[PDB]
Amino acid sequence: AVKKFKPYTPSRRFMTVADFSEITKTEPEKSLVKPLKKTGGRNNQGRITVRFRGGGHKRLYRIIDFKRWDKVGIPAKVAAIEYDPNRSARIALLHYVDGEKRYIIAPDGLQVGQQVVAGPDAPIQVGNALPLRFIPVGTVVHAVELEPKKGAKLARAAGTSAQIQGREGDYVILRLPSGELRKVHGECYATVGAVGNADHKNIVLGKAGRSRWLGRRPHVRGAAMNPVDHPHGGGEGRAPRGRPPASPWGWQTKGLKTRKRRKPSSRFIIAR
Amino acid sequence: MKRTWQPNRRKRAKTHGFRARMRTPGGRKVLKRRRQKGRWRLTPA
RNA sequence: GUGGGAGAGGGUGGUGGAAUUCCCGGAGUAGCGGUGAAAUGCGCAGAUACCGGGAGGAACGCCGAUGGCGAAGGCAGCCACCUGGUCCACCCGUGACGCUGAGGCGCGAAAGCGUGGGGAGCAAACCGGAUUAGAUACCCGGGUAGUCCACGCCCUAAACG
RNA sequence: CCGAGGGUAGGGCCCGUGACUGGGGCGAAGUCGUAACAAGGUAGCUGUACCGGAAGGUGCGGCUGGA
RNA sequence: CGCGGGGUGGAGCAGCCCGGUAGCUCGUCGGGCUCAUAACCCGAAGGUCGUCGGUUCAAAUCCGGCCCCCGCAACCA
RNA sequence: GCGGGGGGAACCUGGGGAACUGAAACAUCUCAGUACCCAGAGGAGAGGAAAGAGAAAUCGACUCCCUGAGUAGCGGCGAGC
RNA sequence: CGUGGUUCGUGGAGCCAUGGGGGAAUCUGGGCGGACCACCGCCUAAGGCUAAGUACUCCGGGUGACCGAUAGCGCACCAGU
RNA sequence: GGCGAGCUAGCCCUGGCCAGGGUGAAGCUGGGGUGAGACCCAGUGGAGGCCCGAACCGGUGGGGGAUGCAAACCCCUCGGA
RNA sequence: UGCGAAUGCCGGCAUGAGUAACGAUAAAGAGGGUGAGAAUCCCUCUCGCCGUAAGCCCAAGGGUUCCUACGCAAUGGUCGUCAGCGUAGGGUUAGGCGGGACCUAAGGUGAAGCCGAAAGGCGUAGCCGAAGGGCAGCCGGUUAAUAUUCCGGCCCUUCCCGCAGGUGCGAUGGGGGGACGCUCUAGGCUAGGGGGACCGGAGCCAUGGACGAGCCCGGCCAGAAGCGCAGGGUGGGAGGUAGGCAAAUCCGCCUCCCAACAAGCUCUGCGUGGUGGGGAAGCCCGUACGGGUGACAACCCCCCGAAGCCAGGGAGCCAAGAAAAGCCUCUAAGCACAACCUGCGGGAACCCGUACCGCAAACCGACACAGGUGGGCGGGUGCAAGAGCACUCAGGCGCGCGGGAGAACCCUCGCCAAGGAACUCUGCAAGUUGGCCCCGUAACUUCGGGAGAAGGGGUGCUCCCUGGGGUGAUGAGCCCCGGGGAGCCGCAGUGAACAGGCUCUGGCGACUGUUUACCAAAAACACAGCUCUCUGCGAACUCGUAAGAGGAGGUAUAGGGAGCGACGCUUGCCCGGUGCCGGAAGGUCAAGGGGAGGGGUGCAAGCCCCGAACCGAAGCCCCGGUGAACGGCGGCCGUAACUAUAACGGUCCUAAGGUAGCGAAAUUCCUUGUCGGGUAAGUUCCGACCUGCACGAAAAGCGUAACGACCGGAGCGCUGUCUCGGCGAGGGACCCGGUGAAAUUGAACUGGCCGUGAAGAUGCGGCCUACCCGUGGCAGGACGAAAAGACCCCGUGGAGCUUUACUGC
RNA sequence: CACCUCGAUGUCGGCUCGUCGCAUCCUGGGGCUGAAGAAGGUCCCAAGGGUUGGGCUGUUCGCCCAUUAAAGCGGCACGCG
Ligand SMILES: [Mg+2]
Ligand SMILES: [Mg+2]
Ligand SMILES: [Mg+2]
Ligand SMILES: [Mg+2]
Ligand SMILES: [Mg+2]
Ligand SMILES: [Mg+2]
Ligand SMILES: [Mg+2]
Ligand SMILES: [Mg+2]
Ligand SMILES: [Mg+2]
Ligand SMILES: [Mg+2]
Ligand SMILES: [Mg+2]
Ligand SMILES: [Mg+2]
Ligand SMILES: [Mg+2]
Ligand SMILES: [Mg+2]
Ligand SMILES: [Mg+2]
Ligand SMILES: [Mg+2]
Ligand SMILES: [Mg+2]
Ligand SMILES: [Mg+2]
Ligand SMILES: [Mg+2]
Ligand SMILES: [Mg+2]
Ligand SMILES: [Mg+2]
Ligand SMILES: [Mg+2]
Ligand SMILES: [Mg+2]
Ligand SMILES: [Mg+2]
Ligand SMILES: [Mg+2]
Ligand SMILES: [Mg+2]
Ligand SMILES: [Mg+2]
Ligand SMILES: [Mg+2]
Ligand SMILES: [Mg+2]
Ligand SMILES: [Mg+2]
Ligand SMILES: [Mg+2]
Ligand SMILES: [Mg+2]
Ligand SMILES: [Mg+2]
Ligand SMILES: [Mg+2]
Ligand SMILES: [Mg+2]
Ligand SMILES: [Mg+2]
Ligand SMILES: [Mg+2]
Ligand SMILES: [Mg+2]
Ligand SMILES: [Mg+2]
Ligand SMILES: [Mg+2]
Ligand SMILES: [Mg+2]
Ligand SMILES: [Mg+2]
Ligand SMILES: [Mg+2]
Ligand SMILES: [Mg+2]
Ligand SMILES: [Mg+2]
Ligand SMILES: [Mg+2]
Ligand SMILES: [Mg+2]
Ligand SMILES: [Mg+2]
Ligand SMILES: [Mg+2]
Ligand SMILES: [Mg+2]
Ligand SMILES: [Mg+2]
Ligand SMILES: [Mg+2]
Ligand SMILES: [Mg+2]
Ligand SMILES: [Mg+2]
Ligand SMILES: [Mg+2]
Ligand SMILES: [Mg+2]
Ligand SMILES: [Mg+2]
Ligand SMILES: [Mg+2]
Ligand SMILES: [Mg+2]
Ligand SMILES: [Mg+2]
Ligand SMILES: [Mg+2]
Ligand SMILES: [Mg+2]
Ligand SMILES: [Mg+2]
Ligand SMILES: [Mg+2]
Ligand SMILES: [Mg+2]
Ligand SMILES: [Mg+2]
Ligand SMILES: [Mg+2]
Ligand SMILES: [Mg+2]
Ligand SMILES: [Mg+2]
Ligand SMILES: [Mg+2]
Ligand SMILES: [Mg+2]
Ligand SMILES: [Mg+2]
Ligand SMILES: [Mg+2]
Ligand SMILES: [Mg+2]
Ligand SMILES: [Mg+2]
Ligand SMILES: [Mg+2]
Ligand SMILES: [Mg+2]
Ligand SMILES: [Mg+2]
Ligand SMILES: [Mg+2]
Ligand SMILES: [Mg+2]
Ligand SMILES: [Mg+2]
Ligand SMILES: [Mg+2]
Ligand SMILES: [Mg+2]
Ligand SMILES: [Mg+2]
Ligand SMILES: [Mg+2]
Ligand SMILES: [Mg+2]
Ligand SMILES: [Mg+2]
Ligand SMILES: [Mg+2]
Ligand SMILES: [Mg+2]
Ligand SMILES: [Mg+2]
Ligand SMILES: [Mg+2]
Ligand SMILES: [Mg+2]
Ligand SMILES: [Mg+2]
Ligand SMILES: [Mg+2]
Ligand SMILES: [Mg+2]
Ligand SMILES: [Mg+2]
Ligand SMILES: [Mg+2]
Ligand SMILES: [Mg+2]
Ligand SMILES: [Mg+2]
Ligand SMILES: [Mg+2]
Ligand SMILES: [Mg+2]
Ligand SMILES: [Mg+2]
Ligand SMILES: [Mg+2]
Ligand SMILES: [Mg+2]
Ligand SMILES: [Mg+2]
Ligand SMILES: [Mg+2]
Ligand SMILES: [Mg+2]
Ligand SMILES: [Mg+2]
Ligand SMILES: [Mg+2]
Ligand SMILES: [Mg+2]
Ligand SMILES: [Mg+2]
Ligand SMILES: [Mg+2]
Ligand SMILES: [Mg+2]
Ligand SMILES: [Mg+2]
Ligand SMILES: [Mg+2]
Ligand SMILES: [Mg+2]
Ligand SMILES: [Mg+2]
Ligand SMILES: [Mg+2]
Ligand SMILES: [Mg+2]
Ligand SMILES: [Mg+2]
Ligand SMILES: [Mg+2]
Ligand SMILES: [Mg+2]
Ligand SMILES: [Mg+2]
Ligand SMILES: [Mg+2]
Ligand SMILES: [Mg+2]
Ligand SMILES: [Mg+2]
Ligand SMILES: [Mg+2]
Ligand SMILES: [Mg+2]
Ligand SMILES: [Mg+2]
Ligand SMILES: [Mg+2]
Ligand SMILES: [Mg+2]
Ligand SMILES: [Mg+2]
Ligand SMILES: [Mg+2]
Ligand SMILES: [Mg+2]
Ligand SMILES: [Mg+2]
Ligand SMILES: [Mg+2]
Ligand SMILES: [Mg+2]
Ligand SMILES: [Mg+2]
Ligand SMILES: [Mg+2]
Ligand SMILES: [Mg+2]
Ligand SMILES: [Mg+2]
Ligand SMILES: [Mg+2]
Ligand SMILES: [Mg+2]
Ligand SMILES: [Mg+2]
Ligand SMILES: [Mg+2]
Ligand SMILES: [Mg+2]
Ligand SMILES: [Mg+2]
Ligand SMILES: [Mg+2]
Ligand SMILES: [Mg+2]
Ligand SMILES: [Mg+2]
Ligand SMILES: [Mg+2]
Ligand SMILES: [Mg+2]
Ligand SMILES: [Mg+2]
Ligand SMILES: [Mg+2]
Ligand SMILES: [Mg+2]
Ligand SMILES: [Mg+2]
Ligand SMILES: [Mg+2]
Ligand SMILES: [Mg+2]
Ligand SMILES: [Mg+2]
Ligand SMILES: [Mg+2]
Ligand SMILES: [Mg+2]
Ligand SMILES: [Mg+2]
Ligand SMILES: [Mg+2]
Ligand SMILES: [Mg+2]
Ligand SMILES: [Mg+2]
Repeated sequence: AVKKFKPYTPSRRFMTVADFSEITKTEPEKSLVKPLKKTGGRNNQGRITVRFRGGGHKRLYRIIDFKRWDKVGIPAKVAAIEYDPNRSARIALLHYVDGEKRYIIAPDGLQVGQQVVAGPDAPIQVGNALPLRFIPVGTVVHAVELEPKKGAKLARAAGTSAQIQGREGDYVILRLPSGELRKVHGECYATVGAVGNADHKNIVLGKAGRSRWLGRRPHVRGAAMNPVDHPHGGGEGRAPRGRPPASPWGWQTKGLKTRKRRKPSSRFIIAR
Repeated sequence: MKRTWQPNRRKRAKTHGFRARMRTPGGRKVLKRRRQKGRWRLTPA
């Protein structure tokens, strides 16, 4: 993985590019493609609600299958492994024997030419989606539903996975990529394997402009503002925080726990 | 050097135009005011 | 060559039990820990001791030896796959095809280093309690790198027979 | 044409010397402690690593040139 | 000059608020243990409280002055 | 089928509703239910025929003027209302 | 309970209104006379309409110890130009 | 209470532009090397917030201007390209 | 109801003043014309300027400025007979160009729906919305003024109707397609260009020579089908079928069978093509402008050659690169005497734009303003290349005051004896250097760099010989890249123009980048990268009362907040205080619950009111954790066998007493510390010492190659920076003619000194000096002008900002 | 000290241009000397003229280099924007 560069420019000395040898799709994408409305971090008022976004390459959205429980029993060949710009992971193209095509988010180890299937059936094998209740305790899995029929939510980022630690009633205990320990419903689908392209986290952006390609505009320290602008704005040189460290909106940014206390989901959580 | 006024006919009718004014309650009162004064033109040409 | 052996010899993947720690449940009360003796620490916010469940990492008790293997460093639960050396018998083949070896190349305990991961127990550094004239130690309570894995470095040693 | 050499520029090796600074050798009776030699009063040594006025201490592994 | 704190046995510090009898550690002295020193143990001595006035019955103590000390300040110019 | 819609100087009712200022500073208080914005009505609009007044065996819908009266009271018992 | 209206700024604070909670009765029922109780009175809430007396001045008219072209409306004049 | 992003700042959609030189990454190929490799050497290749420099975008230093040509300009010089 | 003041208001008219200025230093001269009047208008000649423009074409924007006749009050910076000006008349022609009776993008709007006191916000589909997609016209002639619009020639499109032939026809539904990046790029063309000894052509022989294979001018354009050349796109057949929200024979998917190729089929570019059309120099004609001839004009070879075309071409790369219609296919109801398809034929083909300016005198800049303004074309020669530089074509301009003079002084520019930074805050500025080819090239380094390091040599023209390419026949020609040899001239050969001065050594920042539009471009911001922290997804967080939305059609390898800021080596101790984190106990605690017990009133039943214990959240208290959380990290006294110093000790305090590294520093007050270095001499600078007023480890510590219009210090080179000035050029200044401002202004008949005076007198005193009035000059004074001091205070004036100020939200 | 000036009297240093004072740095003339000569010392007269070039610093000033007859001190809004 991880292409390096001789330093024939500054920032080429440190830059590091993804390895694309897993990818069979050359450029084009299957016309399960659809267009992406780039926000600029602006909401339906014209208002920036998320700072320092915008710019960056045009992208087509590849529509991807986060419920596998339509095609229950219908297998599919893995046609291609492709590049998807909207996610850390890679998408794998599936040709169903149905004749239908879907994109799956591509698991680690999954080969072009494999058969895949999803349902209460199905082997415990990489690619296969099952209700969680039927996945053997201990198997590591990705793309989990949190509640049944609602779509995969957990462990979709390149290299992530989750582990089945146990059963209790209609729920199973999972260990999320966060390390949190969560009861999830047994009925929820999941698909065995880790997500992979796990070398993803070692890319070294390497120069300013490469952050600009991903649509990340420069980020400015509160420390560098004036006090109109930020709790750290002010005061001659440099200067330390002068107060417990804050966000621009003034809440504390070291340690202050922000999850709502009375969330109903708390009955189903056990950890960090 | 580049000055403030850079006329473009679409922008103008899109902005101070008559239909523009009538959409917003704010703008209808501009018409109401301009009429009551006897402005020969309720709106830029 | 042929036929046979013994072996913690190496690499990869699996896998088992004991224990430690932490958590959950139970029962249960006034101390536990620790030492030369203590104190720090822990404990009525229910500790220790006891039982049930769970999680996680490391190391493999008896066998075990004054034993075996490897060139050396080293190598110890069990299973399979790949794989090195080695010895015995038969006396079949080649016909000196040998020894050694400056350079070269490769391997090389521990600690250390980089990038990830993993982190139970241990434990440099560090903190605290004792001791002492002092105690930057020895004993006690804590405790972070590290110890563990992958990849890549470092090349050292009472690397000793 | 070549040519002694002079000039101009840039390299290399060597010697001398330099505020200061690093250790080292030596020097009849200085100061601090006691690490080692006798379980040297914590067996000693050891590669390394961290720490500490100083000898050293501690960790990990090794040696017996110790019990 | 300004403001706040201080000055007490040989050293370093309490005591000063709140008037009446100066304490602590080290040091010093005499003894003990040791072959001896150090550690350790049993005894002891040592200060008029910077200085001069004042207040009171009584002043290290409360007040004033002078004297040294430590800290802070000296900006717009 | 019938209606609605939009406009109108000011005036009117209703929904909302400031500050400067005053208090010789300023928060309650004042400015003021003002300015203003919005809805609606009309030539007017509102209100109206007592579950009223309030000390007299009292008066009789509502509106408007005079008066009661700067009274009764209200009030960082201040400014002032 | 929370507020608004009233002269009433939490005051002894009723009355009228009502965002929230609980939540009746039909004359022997209910509301009110300034906390509350008695007595003695007043009135009949939770449906609706209702001229006139009132406000205004785009508009027409009549008057002025109103102006007379720097005044009087911003405009006496092809000015909201 | 309104009017403004025809200036300026950011973003969104959709187009356009960047003379000409220079340097020579990876890769590929070949050759060497090895037990196999790492690797080395060539040729090829044509990377880069890479170099020089117009257009274009700037605005570094100096001079001039200062009732200006100009309510920010002109000359020389200079940065990115 | 009386004005002299309010930097008053409105108007008028003065002063300054015939002063400054008349708007790029590209530049003018003369002859003729016209007219009342001519530097300024017209025409000729000559001269100068632009030429990747200062020429031409398009889009904005402007809106009659267009063409012409008559005209000069005003507008025009002068003049005006002219005009972008007055009056009047004329002038813009489209089925094919642009836009609309087509599509969708952001966004807007919005049946459904959702929210909101009202106003109104939101929102699926739909709809609107283009400089994107789709769509059929090319060449030439004509007008004073329009032309892909009129005309001429040659082509084409859609609707309607009919004929013929074909076929299950049929859609807003299903499917295909449309349909996509960046960089590099092949082959073949085309635009465009150069050359020709070949073809066509009026003429020309000057001034010494040339009647010549002389000079000069020109040698094309458009074109259906067909046909060539180059390219684009694309498999064909069968069987199965559960997917494409109905149904499909379509598409998808599995199987088999032939092609693997453009072979075919199709589509586009280019070439050729029936026909049509242009067609120079020169001479002549009166225009203000064009027209005749040249003429039956010629109309052809060679070469260069796109960034354009063939086009959806190819390759590589990561940052992964619109949509919908047109279009084709499939079927659906339906209809199959319909319908659709193909061909041909007749008809039918609407609205708006169309003048003119358009890098500017017509747009944005109050101006005929040296500013700003998107797209295309942009010729030739030379210089390595080029859109660069110089000169030039076509074409366009000499900038709407002029004439003279030849002072100071100013600006822009040229040169300079000897010296060479002595100048100065500083080499500021200006010099030097400068393009290409070759030789050559250090520390250090992250191995790329540093590097154009540095320092050098070459460079023109002539003749001779000779190598490789491209296109052509392997050939010549033409074109490209060279190699060797002998010579020639000058001061000089990148002969003009465009074109780095270099080195050593610190600080800061890693780097390219960003910024205070208009006094700061930096050491500030950003930046990859490191840490902490939050967030399990209807995520945290942000905007909104809400609905909604961003986050994100993302999911912990993700998202938010914060600090630090490549990289290297590192980042110590303190948890007492504050913050955050944990803690089911205990303490305190609001409403509420609870009512012991009390009260008002009533004859009483009762109504009414207080009300203790107790039970009651969060919060705080309390217990503990926490340092890339806010932050903090001692004092006095002694002590070594010279002295000094103090490894050592004592004692007070603390939550703990600053580790490594660094240190008179972007920090050091004393201070120009002391020593060393560089200098003849060094408050700066470099190195070092440590007595750090008052460094110190993610408001990071100490370093670091490379980078920098940053800031410091030193050398070489070279200089008008200077010793120290001089001369010269042009534009102003001066004079004459034309036009003619401004701030300012109590009035003026406005001298020096020494005094006096509200303390700095033209104005008062005393003396002295002094005929009236100007012009060019200098700036000492009128406490000169400008701006109701920006500092300072004052005001119970304001506003931005802060917090453990108060009070709220 | 707070008197003119806050409806503005621009502030250090440099440069340019000076002019004045004399408490004289030099040159001229003198007295005294603990003045042999030369060379000094000190004090008197004297303002005519003169009174250098560099290094360092923004500096005034000062220190230093090299010289000199000497390397004068003051004032003029710390002379002069
Ligand atoms: Mg909006
Ligand atoms: Mg971009
Ligand atoms: Mg930042
Ligand atoms: Mg700032
Ligand atoms: Mg703001
Ligand atoms: Mg703030
Ligand atoms: Mg701050
Ligand atoms: Mg500041
Ligand atoms: Mg600071
Ligand atoms: Mg700051
Ligand atoms: Mg978390
Ligand atoms: Mg304007
Ligand atoms: Mg437009
Ligand atoms: Mg616009
Ligand atoms: Mg009209
Ligand atoms: Mg074995
Ligand atoms: Mg044999
Ligand atoms: Mg090793
Ligand atoms: Mg190890
Ligand atoms: Mg652990
Ligand atoms: Mg300890
Ligand atoms: Mg101790
Ligand atoms: Mg332990
Ligand atoms: Mg070795
Ligand atoms: Mg020679
Ligand atoms: Mg020689
Ligand atoms: Mg030892
Ligand atoms: Mg010992
Ligand atoms: Mg010992
Ligand atoms: Mg020992
Ligand atoms: Mg040490
Ligand atoms: Mg230790
Ligand atoms: Mg060993
Ligand atoms: Mg003793
Ligand atoms: Mg006394
Ligand atoms: Mg201040
Ligand atoms: Mg109202
Ligand atoms: Mg107020
Ligand atoms: Mg007030
Ligand atoms: Mg007041
Ligand atoms: Mg006030
Ligand atoms: Mg009121
Ligand atoms: Mg009505
Ligand atoms: Mg009525
Ligand atoms: Mg009514
Ligand atoms: Mg009131
Ligand atoms: Mg009150
Ligand atoms: Mg009552
Ligand atoms: Mg009632
Ligand atoms: Mg009543
Ligand atoms: Mg009543
Ligand atoms: Mg009733
Ligand atoms: Mg009515
Ligand atoms: Mg009237
Ligand atoms: Mg008049
Ligand atoms: Mg008037
Ligand atoms: Mg009159
Ligand atoms: Mg008027
Ligand atoms: Mg904009
Ligand atoms: Mg261009
Ligand atoms: Mg390149
Ligand atoms: Mg570049
Ligand atoms: Mg450049
Ligand atoms: Mg400039
Ligand atoms: Mg005059
Ligand atoms: Mg004059
Ligand atoms: Mg003059
Ligand atoms: Mg003049
Ligand atoms: Mg002119
Ligand atoms: Mg001129
Ligand atoms: Mg040209
Ligand atoms: Mg137009
Ligand atoms: Mg105009
Ligand atoms: Mg006109
Ligand atoms: Mg005209
Ligand atoms: Mg005229
Ligand atoms: Mg005129
Ligand atoms: Mg006209
Ligand atoms: Mg036509
Ligand atoms: Mg449309
Ligand atoms: Mg809307
Ligand atoms: Mg369009
Ligand atoms: Mg178009
Ligand atoms: Mg068209
Ligand atoms: Mg034409
Ligand atoms: Mg059918
Ligand atoms: Mg052609
Ligand atoms: Mg002749
Ligand atoms: Mg030709
Ligand atoms: Mg002709
Ligand atoms: Mg392609
Ligand atoms: Mg449509
Ligand atoms: Mg036209
Ligand atoms: Mg242009
Ligand atoms: Mg023009
Ligand atoms: Mg002009
Ligand atoms: Mg212009
Ligand atoms: Mg103009
Ligand atoms: Mg621009
Ligand atoms: Mg431009
Ligand atoms: Mg060139
Ligand atoms: Mg040019
Ligand atoms: Mg000279
Ligand atoms: Mg020289
Ligand atoms: Mg310079
Ligand atoms: Mg060097
Ligand atoms: Mg060179
Ligand atoms: Mg020549
Ligand atoms: Mg050929
Ligand atoms: Mg040059
Ligand atoms: Mg250059
Ligand atoms: Mg420095
Ligand atoms: Mg920088
Ligand atoms: Mg750094
Ligand atoms: Mg650069
Ligand atoms: Mg910006
Ligand atoms: Mg900045
Ligand atoms: Mg600026
Ligand atoms: Mg500004
Ligand atoms: Mg810069
Ligand atoms: Mg600037
Ligand atoms: Mg870092
Ligand atoms: Mg909210
Ligand atoms: Mg959302
Ligand atoms: Mg989304
Ligand atoms: Mg920073
Ligand atoms: Mg730290
Ligand atoms: Mg420490
Ligand atoms: Mg703390
Ligand atoms: Mg704590
Ligand atoms: Mg704390
Ligand atoms: Mg409790
Ligand atoms: Mg209660
Ligand atoms: Mg509580
Ligand atoms: Mg605590
Ligand atoms: Mg410190
Ligand atoms: Mg220092
Ligand atoms: Mg120094
Ligand atoms: Mg400091
Ligand atoms: Mg200093
Ligand atoms: Mg010095
Ligand atoms: Mg230094
Ligand atoms: Mg820090
Ligand atoms: Mg540093
Ligand atoms: Mg810079
Ligand atoms: Mg830069
Ligand atoms: Mg000069
Ligand atoms: Mg001249
Ligand atoms: Mg006087
Ligand atoms: Mg007089
Ligand atoms: Mg008098
Ligand atoms: Mg003057
Ligand atoms: Mg004032
Ligand atoms: Mg105030
Ligand atoms: Mg005064
Ligand atoms: Mg003043
Ligand atoms: Mg003045
Ligand atoms: Mg004298
Ligand atoms: Mg003598
Ligand atoms: Mg004199
Ligand atoms: Mg200097
Ligand atoms: Mg000084
Ligand atoms: Mg003075
Ligand atoms: Mg002065
Ligand atoms: Mg000045």
